[PDB]
Amino acid sequence: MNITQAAEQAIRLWFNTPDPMQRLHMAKTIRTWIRQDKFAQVDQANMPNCVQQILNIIYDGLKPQPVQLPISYYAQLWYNLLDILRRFTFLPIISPYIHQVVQMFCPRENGPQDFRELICNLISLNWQKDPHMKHCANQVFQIFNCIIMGVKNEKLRTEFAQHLKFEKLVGTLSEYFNPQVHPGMINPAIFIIFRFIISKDTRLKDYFIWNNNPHDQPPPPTGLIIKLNAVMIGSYRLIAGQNPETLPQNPELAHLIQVIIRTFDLLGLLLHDSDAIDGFVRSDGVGAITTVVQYPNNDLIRAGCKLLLQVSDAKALAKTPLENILPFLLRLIEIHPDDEVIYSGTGFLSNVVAHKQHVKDIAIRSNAIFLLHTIISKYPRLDELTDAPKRNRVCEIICNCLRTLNNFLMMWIPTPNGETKTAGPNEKQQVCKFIEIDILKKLMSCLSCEMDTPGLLELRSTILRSFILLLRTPFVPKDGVLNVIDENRKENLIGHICAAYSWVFRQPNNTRTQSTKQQLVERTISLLLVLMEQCGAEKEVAQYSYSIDCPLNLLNGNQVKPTFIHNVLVVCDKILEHCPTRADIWTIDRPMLEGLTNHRNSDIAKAANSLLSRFPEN
Amino acid sequence: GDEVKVFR
Repeated sequence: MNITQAAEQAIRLWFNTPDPMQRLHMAKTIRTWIRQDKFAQVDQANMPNCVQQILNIIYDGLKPQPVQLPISYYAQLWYNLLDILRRFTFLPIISPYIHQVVQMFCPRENGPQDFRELICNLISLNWQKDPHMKHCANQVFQIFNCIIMGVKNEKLRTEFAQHLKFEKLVGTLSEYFNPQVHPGMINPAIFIIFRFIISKDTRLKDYFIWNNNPHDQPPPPTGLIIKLNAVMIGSYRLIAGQNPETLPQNPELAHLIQVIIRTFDLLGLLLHDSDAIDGFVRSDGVGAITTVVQYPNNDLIRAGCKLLLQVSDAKALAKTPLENILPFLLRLIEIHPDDEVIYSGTGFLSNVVAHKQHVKDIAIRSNAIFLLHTIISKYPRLDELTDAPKRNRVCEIICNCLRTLNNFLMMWIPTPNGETKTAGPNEKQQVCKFIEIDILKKLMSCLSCEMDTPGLLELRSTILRSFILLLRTPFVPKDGVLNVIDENRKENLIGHICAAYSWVFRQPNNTRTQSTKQQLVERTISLLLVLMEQCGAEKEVAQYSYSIDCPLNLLNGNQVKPTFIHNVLVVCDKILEHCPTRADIWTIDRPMLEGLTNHRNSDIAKAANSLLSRFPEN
Repeated sequence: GDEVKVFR
């Protein structure tokens, strides 16, 4: 008897041969046949039921047999059947029939006799300490990995995902995240599966996090926030003293690092909204991340900082002790040579200081403002960066730094409300660095460089804001500012403001960017005003604004914002006081301006008729 | 008001 004939006897006889020892022999036989022949002699049109026959035997073999048998026996039988099953999930010749594999997972009884429950039972954690069964477990993890990484058809993916969502399986997987389990026990496939069932299932995320408890309570110890945190930390504890130079020859260290990285990735997926990230922060997540990223490994650091970025807008960060975390993170941003880390860190900094005075104070005492100056200064002009991905990154980085700056400068600008804070000499020297000529040149060149970068619009809007706030800051010397001329365009700040303003009108019309374009326009008008007043340069601003067409035409739409209208009226009037002939050259909607003379607001009305008297009688 | 950016 050859293998082909022996395998076919085995297949034909399986269901009427209940004897355990013969069943084992038959399984080896079928496996051997498959390993060797690879279905090549089987007619293509018969393949569907050839596969079904085998699948039906795999399933039957995994069922308990009433005769009591040693674990050694079952591990050997199942190892053979699971190895066949594994092969079905990667073998090219079987790939068109893979939906039959997936269909096996579909529940028929909704109980322990179902294929999915037998399978999921084989990856039970307590099997991992059994000498024979651990090998069956490892094989089932490979089967999950192969199907999840393998199947391309999206409807099939969706089906398989649904089959996996049952309490027994999520329970089983979660037991690997229990505090008492050594993290070396954690098969990476456990992450693949969690990622897979969680994907696009908002409520599954909430089931894992909250376990049906109130979103304002401390996240439950039965849920993933507490569990994933203890796994992060448990792994950190074991790698902490380990020299990273051993990595290439230290598989245990490699495995734990990878466990930490996939835990960061999984938490990233779980924390979908505000309630989740606030839960994470109340469970000391931010402290946990910052502790773990002390380990010198860049993938690990990149992944930790990515998650920090994601949770940075949490209101709970107003209650977290930041006296140690924040200086550590500033130090990291200062020395870490890779832009992704700088991007994440500065992004985090901008959100964490927002609306939180005591946090601003911590940052200032650790020289946060000085550091912003250093980060912006280290990069070339945006026009000197060739690769689009990297140019956009630098752009988002500078944008982060200036947004952080702007959250600081609020403190010190006179608010009628009565909270006029006084800057100390420490704050003063840090802030005043931002009017040094080198950074002014770089900032004005971002404003006017001529490239296709998605972040550019938001950057130019943020820069205008920075200048607005700097120039309204009492201790900032303003006398040198309009004397700074760039090497490239031979223009001063006014010329650069005017270039950004022109640029924005040539940009594509797109409801995504409309809001930001409007804010850039407003900030332009508002910055020209500030420059006029604060640098005593009313003449200079007006005559250096010949590049700008009649600002009054900005009001031709349904512009309802009262401060914008007033600004537009006032700037126009001040331009015509010094460049009288522009009144005859501009083309205005005169009846609209007359309308504004009788406006509810008295400031607007006063500006309107003052501006009206400038024009010909026509 | 201070400015907050959502990175999600």
